[PDB]
This record gives sequence, structure tokens and C-alpha cells, in this order.
Amino acid sequence: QSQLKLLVTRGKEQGYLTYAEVNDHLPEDIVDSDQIEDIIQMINDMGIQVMEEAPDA
Amino acid sequence: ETLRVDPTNDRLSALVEIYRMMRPGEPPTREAAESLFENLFFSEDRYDLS
Amino acid sequence: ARVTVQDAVEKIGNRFDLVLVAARRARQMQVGGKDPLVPEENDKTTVIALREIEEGLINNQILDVRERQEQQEQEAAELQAVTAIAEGRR
Amino acid sequence: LKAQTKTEEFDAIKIALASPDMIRSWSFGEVKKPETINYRTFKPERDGLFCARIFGPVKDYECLCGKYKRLKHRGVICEKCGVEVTQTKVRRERMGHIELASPTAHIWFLKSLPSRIGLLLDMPLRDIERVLYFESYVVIEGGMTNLERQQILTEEQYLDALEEFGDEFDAKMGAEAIQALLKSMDLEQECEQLREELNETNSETKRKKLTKRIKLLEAFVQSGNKPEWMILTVLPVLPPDLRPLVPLDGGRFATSDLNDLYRRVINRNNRLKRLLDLAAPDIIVRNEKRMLQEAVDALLDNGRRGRAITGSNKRPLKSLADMIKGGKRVDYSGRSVITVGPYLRLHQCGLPKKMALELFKPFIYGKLELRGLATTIKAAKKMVEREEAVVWDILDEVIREHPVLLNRAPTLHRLGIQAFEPVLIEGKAIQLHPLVCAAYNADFDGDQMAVHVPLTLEAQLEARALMMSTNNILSPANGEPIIVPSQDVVLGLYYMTRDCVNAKGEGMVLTGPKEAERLYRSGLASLHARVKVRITEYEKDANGELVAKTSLKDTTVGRAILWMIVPKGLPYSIVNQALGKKAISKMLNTCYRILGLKPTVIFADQIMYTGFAYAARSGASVGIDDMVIPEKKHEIISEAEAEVAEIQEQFQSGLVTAGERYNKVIDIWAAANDRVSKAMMDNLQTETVINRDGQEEKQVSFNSIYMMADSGARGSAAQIRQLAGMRGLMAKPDGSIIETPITANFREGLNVLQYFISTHGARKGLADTALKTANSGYLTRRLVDVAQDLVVTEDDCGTHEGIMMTPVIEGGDVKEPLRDRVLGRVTAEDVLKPGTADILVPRNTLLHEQWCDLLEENSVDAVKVRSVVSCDTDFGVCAHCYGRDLARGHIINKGEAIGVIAAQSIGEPGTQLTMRDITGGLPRVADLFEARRPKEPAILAEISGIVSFGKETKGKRRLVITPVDGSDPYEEMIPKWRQLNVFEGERVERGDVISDGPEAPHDILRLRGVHAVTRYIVNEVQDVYRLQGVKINDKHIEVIVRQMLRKATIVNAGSSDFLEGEQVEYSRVKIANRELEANGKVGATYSRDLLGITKASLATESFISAASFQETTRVLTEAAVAGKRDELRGLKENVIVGRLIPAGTGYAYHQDRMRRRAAG
Ligand SMILES: [Mg+2]
Ligand SMILES: [Zn+2]
Ligand SMILES: [Zn+2]
Repeated sequence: QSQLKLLVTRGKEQGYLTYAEVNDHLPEDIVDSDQIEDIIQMINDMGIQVMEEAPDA
Repeated sequence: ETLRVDPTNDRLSALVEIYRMMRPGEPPTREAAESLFENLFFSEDRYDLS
Repeated sequence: ARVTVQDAVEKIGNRFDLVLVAARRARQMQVGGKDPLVPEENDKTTVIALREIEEGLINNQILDVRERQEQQEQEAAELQAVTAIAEGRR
Repeated sequence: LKAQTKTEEFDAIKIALASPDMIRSWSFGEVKKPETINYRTFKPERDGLFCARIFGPVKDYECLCGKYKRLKHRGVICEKCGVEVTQTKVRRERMGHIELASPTAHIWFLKSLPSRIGLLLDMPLRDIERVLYFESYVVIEGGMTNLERQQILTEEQYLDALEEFGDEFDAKMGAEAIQALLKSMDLEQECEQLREELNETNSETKRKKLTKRIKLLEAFVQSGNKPEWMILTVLPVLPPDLRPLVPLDGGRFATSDLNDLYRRVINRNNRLKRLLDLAAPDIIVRNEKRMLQEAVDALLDNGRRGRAITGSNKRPLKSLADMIKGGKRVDYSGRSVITVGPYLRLHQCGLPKKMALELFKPFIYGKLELRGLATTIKAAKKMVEREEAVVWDILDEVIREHPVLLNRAPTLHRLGIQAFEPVLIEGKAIQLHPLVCAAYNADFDGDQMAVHVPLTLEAQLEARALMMSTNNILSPANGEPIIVPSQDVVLGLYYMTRDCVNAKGEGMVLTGPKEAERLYRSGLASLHARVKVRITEYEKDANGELVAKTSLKDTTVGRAILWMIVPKGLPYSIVNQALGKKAISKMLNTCYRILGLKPTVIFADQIMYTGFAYAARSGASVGIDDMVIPEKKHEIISEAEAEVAEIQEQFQSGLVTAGERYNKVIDIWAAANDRVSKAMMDNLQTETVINRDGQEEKQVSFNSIYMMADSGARGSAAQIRQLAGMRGLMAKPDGSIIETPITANFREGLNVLQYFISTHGARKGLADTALKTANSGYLTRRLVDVAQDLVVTEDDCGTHEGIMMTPVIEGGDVKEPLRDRVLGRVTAEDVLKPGTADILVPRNTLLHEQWCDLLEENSVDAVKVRSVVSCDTDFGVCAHCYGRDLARGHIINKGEAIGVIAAQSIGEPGTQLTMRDITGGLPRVADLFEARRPKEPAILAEISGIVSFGKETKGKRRLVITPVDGSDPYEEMIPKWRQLNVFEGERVERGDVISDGPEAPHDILRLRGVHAVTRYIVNEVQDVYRLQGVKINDKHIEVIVRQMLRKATIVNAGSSDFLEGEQVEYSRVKIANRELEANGKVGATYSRDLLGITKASLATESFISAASFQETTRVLTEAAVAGKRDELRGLKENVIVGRLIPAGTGYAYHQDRMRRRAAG
């Protein structure tokens, strides 16, 4: 709910791919080098449909 | 509205949450949770506006 | 033809095909049986082939045919050795 | 009966997973030790990362120990040490492997965007696939009771479920567990049952995941790859030479990071193997397995999770993937500072003595040993190293007709590299012909160019027949001349006209050439009088040839002598009667079109020589009195400040709106700026008095500065206005304008204040330039990546349809006509004539036949013309449908390279585009190409019907329009925000405007039409070039829009599977081959789909080509999953592989090989 709704509604499409935004709006231990690539991958390239593959993953 | 969105309720949960935000890993304690927040804006060897 | 090279393309369209056939001829000259048709006048094989194409002689079909005759000259003239080898393994 | 088993020619490359046995096939031994080189002897260890027995020998032909040394034993392995003694390059090609104990997950197929191992298995990635293989939560592997088939259990849940049943549902955890999961998975039976279940009574609430996975599973099963290969049990080893450890200077070795990676994985792997023999505490072993996982994952690709470190460097270690994820140096090359070379021809360049000596080194060697002089090759070296006089004469022989091609740093378009005939010059600088000095955008600020030597035979002919400067007369972008004379030469020929009255004038008549004798011998001037002479003209008509025409015309001294340079044909005199300005290029253009190449080339060299020589004679300079200020300057300034003073007093006493008095006072100064500007020009323009016969008369100023401005040669109105007039409104960092314009000018003194103000303009000028220069190339890269694969082929197809070309008319309310946009265009079909006949069907509109389209009056302002937008070609472009516009005058040669040349011409003028209901600039060009929806998109009527409100705000909602007529309705969604344009009851057509706002190209293509959307993109992208004043042909825009509309979407039922959006390439070829194959009902109808440059370029057949620009880790992986193969037609992918390019001089080669690969 929170992660999915916030991610989608905000990113439309954040213009210049404002990375430094939603990564703060995420739970668990922060400052990681693991969760990084999972966001840079979805936003662009395969737009629209990719944003529906992200939540299901 | 800021208080309405504040999970912490006291000094312990506050210093602990900060300790978990800064150093996410080891279990927050009493000495660690306190000394950390003190060694951020309340220690000459760890902070200085000059 | 040391400044176009345009007169050559009129005789054979497609500047790319021109390069292929002209290099093909220039290759024949540089290595192997030279024998230019237009007088040299101290010009590189690079341009000599182009001079010929402009002149009207030596095109793509012309070289292919002269290669056919060249093959018929090397083969049919020296078939006495091949036939001798043919009987080698029965 | 071929079946050859050697390294011969290949037609394609395949990409797929590698079986454990597939890895073994490469194995020339197994690395078993973390050891590399000896600590004392500096010798390859036994079975380390750098073995000699496994990989290759250190020295060339001598083995490790030394039992065998020379070429005696090149096929036999050594006795004491199994070292095959062949080459040392063997060390560069030999593989090898490491065999791990417990299975390991391949980092790519595990965590690379979509979980390949997960989506194939249907299982969450970092959530479930992690916890079950990091030894945390055991997974099931198929059960026939209670438990399912892939649930996740905890230790407590495991033993509980084990106690209830057990010994009949056994399911492990970890890597090998996922192995049995992928292995037990039946791609066949699942492919069936998935098709069954995911098609039973389900609307669009499911079809998403349904169609997706079924296509993925069908692909992978058809790929040939077994899912066992996903996680590897055998990890191959990279050849040692590709990751060496070489001694530097005085010890201190230099090694690759891969050695650290392979050394770590080996250590952890061996410890694991050791623990699987000694006591095996579950915690100890399971951790070491996870540690082996870490090492392997780090070696394959770091990325990604913390980044392995060590190696003393605080920076991460360069893994295999990072070495292949993301400039071609070449022999026989050089560079130097460029210098003007006036004495040269258009096909020549000044190549320094010592430079050319070193560049043609191997050619000099060969020719020396050929003639004599040098007894042997090493004698030639010693002979040229001791530059011995005679060698230079040999050099003069080798560079004779051996073209060298020059290149400048910023290569924006094709004319960046042009070939010349090498001309020896005693110096160390490289001289260049001043005509093609504009094509390079080159100045002599100290700019430096590089040179290349065409080594191959056909490489020289390519440089001579294609890249040779004489073949580049016209610009590829626009049909106009590119080698057109510039500043110096142009001012020269402007001086050779300019009719001055009297002053050693008088109309003493003669006959052309003799006039030369008159000029050198003084008496008469040169710019008089006018004077009459006999001109022997030459014209042709109908049957060509030449027709003389002697007459008596009133020219000047300059025009008469200048006439000598003009070639045989041409209208004559009248071309000289004008002046030297823009017509200077016009004269060159017409000459090229009516004469040919050679006559134009020599004509260019001659007009260049003339301009320079007579320009020197003229001695035009720039003193301080040359930029005359107006006398009404102080007057106009006082009057302007008088007006604003009154406006400020009004603001003081209220009255006028103080909130925007700022704007109107700016208008005051803006008018005042135009007043001083107009005064300065009207004064500095005319002036003068002379004294003709009885004195008193006026012409135009011979004021040097004006002459430069009135003849190209870098001199515009604005700059001159700043020189003598005034610098107008200056910008402020805020973006606002200052209400105190720079009253002074450069001729006068400049106060510190207004200079500290103008410095902002200079700063933002240079800065904005620095941005748009890099952003221009940034756009070009996208243009090329998407367009650089199409080439004109299959000669000339049929088809007549094509965009109806009409003069771009803003004349609706501003008056602005441009009707030269039809020339060198192939006609659609006989486009009528106010009467009958005329224009043929496929007749390409000649340059003289477009001038014939004026003899049919202003009535005919519409012609249907074949374009790349249409054309029923398949994987290329019809030659006719294109046009002809090149440096060449005829139609494009079959098998050219339309793509790259199009992108270049479009992105070349990107240097001169200012970034910002009118965006304007380079950014506007980008958005138009990307096909981005506006911030406030308008709406259109999909079907023609009757407009009526569909429930006033009943949702949700937000208004609703419903155009219903004939049959079936529609419900569009209006969001209250923004008004309307059509009342209720009124009828609309198929695609009418109902928002009167910015239009979206998606809707236009989808509804209006392809001719409409392409017409929109071309006319809209041009409109931003109109303002910037950059001329660029419409063809190239259509070229990119062509494959910008590459793919489509099918909606019905056919051999293609519906929801799939496939390109019309495969579609059209498959729909043509179905109406006459079995039945037209086994195929669907498609629908063109607009997609931007990036979105279009993202899709492409070659996986190597994709691995070029887009994320290599992604494309290479997903292309590995399915049994893909590149084969092998594109440009980009055929370049990196290092073979002939399927275009131009190639093409023929590829076409032969393409048909050749039809046997099997
Ligand atoms: Mg410069
Ligand atoms: Zn040995
Ligand atoms: Zn066509």
C-alpha cells in the first residue's frame, strides 16, 4: 500500500529521475548498497509496464 | 502534524531510532544509543562550527 | 583523373561499384601482369585504373570476361598435367 | 560434403547458457591453487592461476623446466612437466576451469532486474529466493500431501512437517535445492497446463501476467537451454594474459583485480572441499558455502551488494562484468597545428616533410629496395633514419597520387574527414585549403587536425572516389554549396564590383581580357564608372551545345576582369553585375548545376585566387574613424531618458500602473535602441558625396566596416550597432532586464559599472555555449543509435503514395513563403496541370524543372511526392522515394548510408541552438523526436459523431463528452480543468479539436494519420530551425521519423499473437505472405505506433548492437537466456566484430554473402 501508492503517484515521472526522493520513504535498515540497483533499473528503459513489474516483485 | 507522524514517544525510543537510522545493524543499547547522539552535536571532538 | 573521378561514375553508376572495379583493376596492375591501356605518364595504379574506366575500356563485365578467358587459357593450355594426375588414383 | 572443423568464415554468432560439460570442453586443465608466481624464482606455479601446463608457456617455444628449448619439439609435451611448447600467445587464448563442491548461483541470472531464475520458476527474488539459498528458510521440491510445491518453511516448520509425513516429500535448502527445483521443473507440461488454466473465463484482470510468462516459458524451452545451467557447478577461468601480473620498473609488479577474485574464490572453495571431509558442523559448512557464494558473485560481477574490497585499494575490484560494461588508437597516423594554404588547390594539403617521412615509412622502404639504392630492408631503415637527400625524392614519388585524409576534433558531420593529395612543405605545420576550412568549422586559433594514410588499395580509391574533397562540393544537409568562399575572398570579390561614379572613370570601351592591361597600367581606376565593354556570352538550350552572344553591356573594371574566371556556360556578366555577398555562393551553385563537377572545382579555385589577390590590392583596414557614431546619439538618448523620466514622475503620482511601468519604460529604451541603431546604419550606409562631372551625388559608404558587413565576412547589424551605436538592453542574473541600457559603445569609453553588467552576458554566453555544445552531441548520439542501420536498397520499388508537399506558409497572419522544399524529389504520379498532362509519374524534379514549376504560375502550390515516410520497402529504403540531395548531383547511389548522414546533418547545427506556448531551441527538437506528451495535452474526437454531455460530473468526474453517431458510443474524460470548444448537440469529424491546445503526436498518428503526424513533426521541428536560421533539408527528418515509426501493434487474430507489438517489417512481409499462402483469416490487421528515438533504438535485432549502447549486463543476459543469434546485418555490431560494413563499398559483399547463406 504505502510503498506502491507513494512510488507510483509520485513518479510521474519525477522529470529528471529524482533518485534522492523515495529511497528515504522506505523502511528497514537504510544506507545499503543492495537496494540501490533495484530502483535505477525500473524507472526508465521499459517504462509504463516496468512500473507494474516492480510492485509484483 | 509532525508529532502526529512521530513513532517515538520518549527519550529512549528517540535516541534508539536515531541510532538505528545512523548505524543500521547492531542492536541499539543504552550507552550506544545515547553516546552516539551526544557525539553528533554535543561533543567537541566530534562536532565543531569553529 | 586525379581530380574526379566523376567522369568514371558516368560510365558505371554507383560510386561504390566504381571503387570495387577500379581497385580490382588497380590490383591487377600493382601485382601480377601489369599491362596498362592508357599511357602511364607517371601515375599510380590507383589512378591508372580510373583513367581506363573514364576512357571507356575496362568495366566490371569486361574484367570478368577476361578472367573467364584467362582461366580458359591457364586450364585448357595446361590440361596435359591435370589429366596425367587424373590417372594417378585410377 | 563440407563439415569443416577449422577457424574459417562465420555467418553468425550464437549466445546461450553453458552446461557444466560445456565448460569442461574449454578446460585445458583445472586450477587448484591460489598461487600465482614464485616468490624467489618468479616462475609460474604448478596448478595456480598462471600454470604453464594448463594454459601456456612463459617464453615462446621453451618449456617451463628447460628440457626442451628450440623448435625441435613444438608439438611434443615435456617429460618432467606437461607443458605443450608452442607459442606464448597460447597463454592468451587458453581457457581452463575450477570445479566447485556445492552448486553456486550465477549472479546475473539471480539478481539482474527481473529474476531470471525466479520468474522462470515463479518465485520472489530478494524476498524468497534469498532466504532459501542463504541457508535460512528451507524450500519444498514437490509434495503429494499437505505441502504444495514451492512453499517456504522454517526449521521448526520443516521438522513438524517431517514428523507428520516425511521420507516421501524430501526437499533440501540452499543452492543445490534450487538446482533440483529448476531441474525437476518440466517446461513442457507447464507450457501446456499454463495455456489451459490462463485462458479459462478471465477478462483483463489476469491476461497481463498470463501472456507475459507463457511467452517467456515458450521462449526458454525453445531456446534449447536446460534450466540446470542457470546455476553453475563448474566455473571457467579466464586466460592468464588477459589478466596478467607483469613486473614494472625495478620490481613492483602490476596485476589485474581478477587475480584477487580468482584467488579468493579458490581459497574459499578449497576450504569448503576440506570441510566436506573433516568434521562438518552445519553452521561452519553452511557459512563457508555462503562465503563461496560471495567470492563467486564478486568475481562474475561486483555491482551490487556492498562491493568486495581488499587489495589495499579503498576502491572496489574490477570484476569480469565491469570490464565489459559501459578510443581505438591506430597506426599510420599523426596530427599537427593547422595553417592556411592559399596557393593550394581544392584537392591538396600541405603535409610537412618530416611528418610525411615518418608516416609513409613502410612505403619508402619498399620503393627504395624496389628501385635500388638500399640493398635490403634494414638498409632502407638506416637510409631514411639518416635522411639522405635522395630519400626525399623517393618520398616525392610515394605520396604522388596517394591520398591522405584529414580530420578535425569535433566531427559533427560527414565533411569532418576529407581526403587530399599530399604536398610536401618545408615546415612542421599542416596547411589546409581555405575553402573547405568552413566545412570543418575550423579556425586558426591554434586548432590542430589529424591525418590518416589509406594503406589498403581500395582504401585509397575510397578516399579518392568518396572522401576526396573535390567530391564534397555541396553539403549533405542542404543542397547548397559548402566549399563556398568565405570572409577574405568574399570581401575581395565585393571590391571587384561596387560601381563607384567617376574618379578616373569614363565609359572607355574595349573587349574583356584587354581590360586587364588597362587596370595594371593605371590611368583608369577599378570601381568605375560604370563603363561599357564587349561581353562574349555563351548559352545553351534544347540540344545543349553552346551558342555565342556578343554584346555591349555597362559593367565596371572589376566585373570585366572578373569575367575571365567565369566558366564556359552561365548567363554571364549578370552574375558579376550584382556584387559579392550571398550571390557569391549562388553563382557557384548554378555553375555546378549547369556545368558539372570539374568546371565548378576549377571555378572555385579561380574565384578564391581572385578574391585573395584583389583583396590584398584593396587594402581594406579598420581604423578608429571607420566606425562613425551618429550625431543624434546624445539627442536620442536624452529624448529616451526624457520620456522615461516623465513615466517615473507619473509612477510617483500614481496614475499609471506602477506594477508594470517597468515593461513600458523598457519599451522606451528598446525604441531608443532601434532609433540609434537605425540612425547609425542609415548614416554609415549611404553618406559620401564624390563629385561626378558636375559634382553633387550620393552612393554608398566605402567605410571598410560597412563593406565587410555588406559582403558576409563576419559582420552583422547587431555587432556594428554595438561598435558605433549602443549596446542595448542588458540581462540580469535573475533573468530580468535592467532599465538602464548601456548608453555608451565600444568606439567610446565604457564605465566600470555597465561593464560589470555586461560581464554577466559574456559569462552566460560562454557558459550556455559550453552546455549546448555537449548537449548537441548528446542528441546526435541518440539520432545515430536509432537510425544508423537503414540503407537504400532493392533499387526502386513501386508505390505512389506520399506526403503532399506544399510551401510552408505562416502567411496566414504574418506573410512568410518558402517553396524550394521540392527539388531532387521523385514525383508520386503525374500531379496534374491547370489544363492537362505536364508532370510525369516517376520523374525526379530537376533543378531546372523546379524552375519550370514557376512557369505554371502561382496556381500550382501542391505536389504529391514519394518520401522515406511512405515507401513499401521492407528492411531498407527505395532509391526513388528518397531523392538525391548529396555532394553529388544525381539520386543517391544504391547502398549508400542514409541513416548516419541524416543524423549528422540534423545534429550538426546543434551547436547553434538556443535553449529556451513556445519552448523553442534544441530542447524543443528533442521533445519532438522523443514524442513526449505536452504538459497540457489537447483532446480529439476518435469517431465522428454528435457531441453531448455524458452525466455532468458523475464518477468521480469531471466532465464527459460522448460523440455518438451511426453505431456505438464513446466516453472521453474531461477533468473540469481547462475549458472546451464545442457546445452540446453539435457534430464533429474524425479527429476534430475539442481543447484548442498543444497537440500530442501519439493521438495524431493514432487517429489523424501517418502523413499528418510526420507532416507535423517535420514542419514543427523546422519551425525551430526557422527562428535559429539554420537551413536543413526535410528529407533527413523524414528519414528518422521513418524508423521512428518502425514498430506497430496488431489487433485482431493472426499467426502473430495479438497483444504483441511487432514491427511492420515482419508484419508486412508476413501479411503479404498469408493472403496468398493459406488464408487471410490466419492473420490480423496492424496499427502504426509512435515511439520516440530512445524507445525506438532500444528495440533492435542484433544483441551485440544493443550491448553497445544500452545496459550490457541486461541485454547480454536476457539474450543469453533465449537461444538468440546475431546474423549479422547491422552496422554497429558489424563494426566491433571488425569486418566489412554492410553499406557503401561493402553492401555488395554482404548481399552476396546474404544470398550465399541460403543453402543452409
Ligand atoms: Mg579555434
Ligand atoms: Zn619441461
Ligand atoms: Zn520506395
